[PDB]
Amino acid sequence: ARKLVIIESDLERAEERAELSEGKCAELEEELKTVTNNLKSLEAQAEKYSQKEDKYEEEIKVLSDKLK
Amino acid sequence: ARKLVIIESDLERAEERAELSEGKCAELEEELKTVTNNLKSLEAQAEKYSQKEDKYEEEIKVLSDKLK
Amino acid sequence: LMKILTERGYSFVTTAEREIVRDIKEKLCYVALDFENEMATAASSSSLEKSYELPDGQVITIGNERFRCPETLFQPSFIGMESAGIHETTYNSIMKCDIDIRKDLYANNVMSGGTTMYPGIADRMQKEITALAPSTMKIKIIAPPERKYSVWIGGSILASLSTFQQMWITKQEYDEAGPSIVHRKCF
Amino acid sequence: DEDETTALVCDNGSGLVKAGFAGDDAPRAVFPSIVGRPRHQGVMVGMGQKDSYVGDEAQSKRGILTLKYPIEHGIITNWDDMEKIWHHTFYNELRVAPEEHPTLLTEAPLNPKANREKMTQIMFETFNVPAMYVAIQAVLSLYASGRTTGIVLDSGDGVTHNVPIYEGYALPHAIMRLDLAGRDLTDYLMKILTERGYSFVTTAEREIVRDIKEKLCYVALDFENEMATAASSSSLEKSYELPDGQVITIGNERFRCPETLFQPSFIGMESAGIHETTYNSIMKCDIDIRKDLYANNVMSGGTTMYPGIADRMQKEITALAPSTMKIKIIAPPERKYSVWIGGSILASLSTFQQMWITKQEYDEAGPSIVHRKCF
Amino acid sequence: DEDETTALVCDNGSGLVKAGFAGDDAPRAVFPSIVGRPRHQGVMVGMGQKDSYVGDEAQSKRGILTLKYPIEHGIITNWDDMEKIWHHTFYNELRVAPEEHPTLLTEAPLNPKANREKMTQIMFETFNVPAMYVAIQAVLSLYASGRTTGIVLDSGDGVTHNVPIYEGYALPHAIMRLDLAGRDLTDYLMKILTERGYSFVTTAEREIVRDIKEKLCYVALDFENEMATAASSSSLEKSYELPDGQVITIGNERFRCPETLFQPSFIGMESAGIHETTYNSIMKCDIDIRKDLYANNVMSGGTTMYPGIADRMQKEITALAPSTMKIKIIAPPERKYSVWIGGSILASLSTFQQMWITKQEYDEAGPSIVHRKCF
Ligand SMILES: Nc1ncnc2c1ncn2[C@@H]1O[C@H](COP(=O)(O)OP(=O)(O)O)[C@@H](O)[C@H]1O
Ligand SMILES: Nc1ncnc2c1ncn2[C@@H]1O[C@H](COP(=O)(O)OP(=O)(O)O)[C@@H](O)[C@H]1O
Ligand SMILES: [Ca+2]
Ligand SMILES: [Ca+2]
Repeated sequence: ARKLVIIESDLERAEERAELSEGKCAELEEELKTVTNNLKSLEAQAEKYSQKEDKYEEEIKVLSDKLK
Repeated sequence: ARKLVIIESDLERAEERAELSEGKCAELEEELKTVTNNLKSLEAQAEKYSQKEDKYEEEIKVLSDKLK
Repeated sequence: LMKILTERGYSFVTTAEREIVRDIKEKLCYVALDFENEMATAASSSSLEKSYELPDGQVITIGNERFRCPETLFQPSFIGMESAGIHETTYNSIMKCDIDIRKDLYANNVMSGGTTMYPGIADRMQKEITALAPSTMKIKIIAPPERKYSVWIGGSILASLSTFQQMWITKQEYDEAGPSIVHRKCF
Repeated sequence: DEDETTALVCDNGSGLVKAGFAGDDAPRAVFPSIVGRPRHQGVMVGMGQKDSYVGDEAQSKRGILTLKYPIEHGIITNWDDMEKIWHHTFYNELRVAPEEHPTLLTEAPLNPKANREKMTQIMFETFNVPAMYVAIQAVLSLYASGRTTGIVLDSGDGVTHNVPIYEGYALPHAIMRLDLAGRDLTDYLMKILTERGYSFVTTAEREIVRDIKEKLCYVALDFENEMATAASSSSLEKSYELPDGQVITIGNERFRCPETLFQPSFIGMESAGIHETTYNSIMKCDIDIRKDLYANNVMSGGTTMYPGIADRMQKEITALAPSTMKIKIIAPPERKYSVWIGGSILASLSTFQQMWITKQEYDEAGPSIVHRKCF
Repeated sequence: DEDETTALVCDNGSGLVKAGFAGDDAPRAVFPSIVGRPRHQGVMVGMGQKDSYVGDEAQSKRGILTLKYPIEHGIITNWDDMEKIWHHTFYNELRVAPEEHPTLLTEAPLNPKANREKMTQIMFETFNVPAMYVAIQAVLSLYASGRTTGIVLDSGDGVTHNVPIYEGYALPHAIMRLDLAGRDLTDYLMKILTERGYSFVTTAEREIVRDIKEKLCYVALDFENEMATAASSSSLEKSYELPDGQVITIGNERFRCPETLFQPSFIGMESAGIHETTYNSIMKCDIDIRKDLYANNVMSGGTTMYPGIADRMQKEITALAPSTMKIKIIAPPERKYSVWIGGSILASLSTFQQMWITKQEYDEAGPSIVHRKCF
């Protein structure tokens, strides 16, 4: 009867840490998808900013020549 | 005595589900650590690129005036 | 107990039998995880009442009596004391120390004593602490399955140490510094 | 190692103790120059506390420690504690005996004369050093970056130094010293933090202020235009989960404190900004020697790592400076270790022999040997 | 009263709510800033308890009350209970409608920004205040004592503030804030009292600790010389019959606790003593401005009423301070109401018009009107 309590109590500990872990893991998994999307989005913008400032580099150069 | 056998059948189920979750949870956390590292990295570059174009446009504006 | 026992045609009056209250207490009485959800469960006469034949001969079907009294532990408001719960006082002691010294304290919590033997004593702490405590690192409480004799196991330690010589009081030391020898060397 | 014999490189400041083995390009074991005791009385028995808690062991656990820093930019509050800082350097991390390999330390420009003789006393008489020199902070980095003609402004947490070294050191003054860096920014935060229900009270957690600072805090390009932007809660506040557990949405807090750098008027000092003092040093030199100084500006130190540090200089300088030639500032993307890269240089030079102090040289010219040969 | 119209003076802290009528020199109805409910459930029917028990009515009967203080030095644990503290102030004791007379409150130096806007919300939107200002604690007392050139250290039970105000406020920092006063001394006693078979457990009786404290407890001039004196049972123990009936022979208990004031190391805080922080603020100002600061020192607050408070300062200061000119500390024999006497000043000034906030001014500049005009 006592041994039953020991194992039954472990079941409560196991069930508790299981639902808690899965609950946060699911929340984390969903969050990663949002962060990953933000990464892809920001990376895309950075690419547009990089190619733009580079276009100004060749633009400011040719203008400097015409000015000279 | 019979209940002592049944109680054990439910224990192993919660333990595995907790371990399986912990395995992926740790992987997601590690992945997040890598993504967030590049996130702020790209953000820093994006801010830098934004600073460059601002200075370029400012200089180009001056070059145009001197050209005229 | 004897106070609240009066409502159930029971009353351990004198001190002699009062001592027995403790005996039965440490073999069945447990702590409620949440009094609210266990209030409706009272209707279900299954997890509450349990036949306990008093050695002499007088059955006591303790059920709601089990998790009503221990509630006083976390709620000292049931006996006219403003003393905050054992999880509030914990904050009071932590907030005094440095800021960069909490992350390691939560990692390991030493809960000892025979009072930490009842069912539902450690799991409850991990529910109330996390609330008014930092939520980022992992929190684990170390409650030795037999944490009552923790003091004695530690007593065996200091009892075999020689460095302990620079702590105890020698016969002559008392006569050389009067009766205040205790609070003159120790602290 | 069947190559040579007796060689090593070192460098200390108000942040990290940069050091390594013989003939290295980069440091090997950097650690915070901290040291404290126990405000907690360290379980007195779970060891006779002592060892103030210096090194990684100290930086790991801050709570027990009352981090009391010894060398605040120039002034050494106490030398007795310095004894067991170098006892941790050569013996624990470096794993070499100081009674064998030379040592190349750094010199805080214009350091009290009495200090030099005191240091030498700790090495020669106690740690027995038959060869060592204490080079002058900035000049070292010059030869590393590959510049012979530029103006150096090397500073991190210690003291700000405007060293116009492009063809000669030790000559007209044209140099400045300003106790306004690192720890100044580390202590000022807790003050202004009070208005946001935050307060890093003691010194132990004060050290963390610097940790978070170097990962987000930036400098405002123009405070006026960014004042109205405050309404737009997007570029300001950012969720920073404190390791323990207490979010801090730093936003306007990021570009408010750094403003003190260019405006020392926020801490009761008439000291002019780092771009004014630059003029003060340039106006002293000849007239026909400025056009080349503006062409290249050596901005070094960990203080020159924050966002918006170089671009701001090119805005304020051009104003009160000649406007004809092109102006470019050379700020090495990693300009903190510029001193160490330069340390590796002088560490492998043989001409350096006519600089350091030999064991016997000290006894032949008394304690004044330092200021009798060096300068 | 056929004189003027709409005028009043007020002041609150962590001890008493100092307030009076229009154009007064001294307060009229001071009362403890307390407030609690019923740990006894107040005969639930011998009234629907409610009214937490604030004011003289509360201080009279402590037993039934669970005195839970709202504003602990800076932080307000809860604003909801503050609602029915001011509802007791203007209406019961002052006997005047807040929708008529202005109000002059005090400002805890460096108070959270979010708090100012919250307070204004309670007055303007609810209690309808067409004119009011919240002056800054210390600066007020300066004009009362008749000093224009001194350093003020005003503090009682709230928070310690070193305000070097002798020719300008709001400038370099040179100010400090320390949560170590009043309630800190009120809570620390019960701890050490345990060793003498005494223990003021709950908060209700904790308040009494302060009552007896301010009638006997004194500060030790030198703990070393008074340690041997302990043998002489004459200057230590003194029969104090507790009103109820329980003698307490306080002796060494008197000068043990106050020692924490000068030694904050007894409660785990690296905060330096009030005489060290004084240096910290003086060393920031110019060099040729100290000789006049030492000449006169404004020590105010009820904390500066205990025996042996001024003489001790003249012992520790002279040590780490310039020793040439004369040094004198001005501690008004009744320096607690220094803030109120100064409150009466600003309350009768018309220049004060260019400080307070008018009804319309709030709607014309939103809730930020406070930090847009004031500072
Ligand atoms: N990338 C970085 N960004 C911001 N701060 C940095 C960076 N790298 C180093 N630091 C900081 O610079 C300081 C060390 O700079 P350093 O020039 O070596 O100082 P010192 O010479 O006064 O010892 C430390 O406070 C460190 O945290
Ligand atoms: N003569 C006195 N001796 C000792 N304590 C006093 C004396 N007069 C007032 N006090 C105490 O000083 C405190 C009020 O000081 P005060 O400076 O007004 O505080 P606060 O500004 O924090 O409200 C109260 O605790 C009061 O009992
Ligand atoms: Ca340095
Ligand atoms: Ca106050």
